[PDB]
Amino acid sequence: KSKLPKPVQDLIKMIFGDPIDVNYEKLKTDIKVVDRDSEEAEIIRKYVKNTHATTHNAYDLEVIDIFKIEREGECQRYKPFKQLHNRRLLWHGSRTTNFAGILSQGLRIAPPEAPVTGYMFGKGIYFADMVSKSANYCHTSQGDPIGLILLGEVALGNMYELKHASHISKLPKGKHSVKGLGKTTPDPSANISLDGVDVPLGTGISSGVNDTSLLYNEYIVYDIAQVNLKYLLKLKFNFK
Ligand SMILES: NC(=O)c1cccc2c(O)c(Cc3ccc(-c4nnn[nH]4)c(F)c3)oc12
Repeated sequence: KSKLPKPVQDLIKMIFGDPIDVNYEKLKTDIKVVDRDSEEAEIIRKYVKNTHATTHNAYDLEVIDIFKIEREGECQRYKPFKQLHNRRLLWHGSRTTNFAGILSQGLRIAPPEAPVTGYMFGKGIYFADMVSKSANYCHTSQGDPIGLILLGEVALGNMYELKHASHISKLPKGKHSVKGLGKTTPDPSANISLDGVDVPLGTGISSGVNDTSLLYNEYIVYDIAQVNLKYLLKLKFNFK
């Protein structure tokens, strides 16, 4: 019998399809249930509510559970970046079958042999500031409507801001990350701070950017150490 809280037990069952507690240990990740009544949960629910894109209208999202996560080794790996400016709490979606690998190994860059199709700024680690842009990568359906999504603190520093696909060979001098500029942005006036990290939970507005290939922002880092995975949400997709 498992000694984990029931929501964590259910998460492990979802991730692994060995005893529950043995599978938990394979993830090398501390997993804590976030209290529904907390400041953290209120912020995260608002981020989900406010940043669902008007063009992603096939479904709406219901948050079932929020977990706080701490990967083994993360404290030391992230330390060089924890003092960089412009650290932002951003979305990353993936198929459920990828999460055992993501939690144990962290987010990784696609290897040389994988196609570059789907990556407009080359192989890196990609995030959104609009929940639905990332939720689309969960590849849920009516028949299979529960997905998992991550929130990471991403150390962006000085962003190399681009509007059209470009597989850059190197970051320019002093730049730490790429930001793809979309036509729509969470309203920047509404940014708040959660534990020293910026949370862009404003409702979507026109960015006023013209001559861009993107409907919505995206953020890319090219060093796996620039990512501090912090929350994992279990989402219900309510298809319309
Ligand atoms: N994942 C996100 O939340 C996210 C947020 C913002 C922008 C993007 C963006 O362009 C991608 C790209 C992507 C995702 C998955 C695969 C894949 N291949 N095989 N299995 N999965 C891939 F080839 C490319 O992901 C994004």
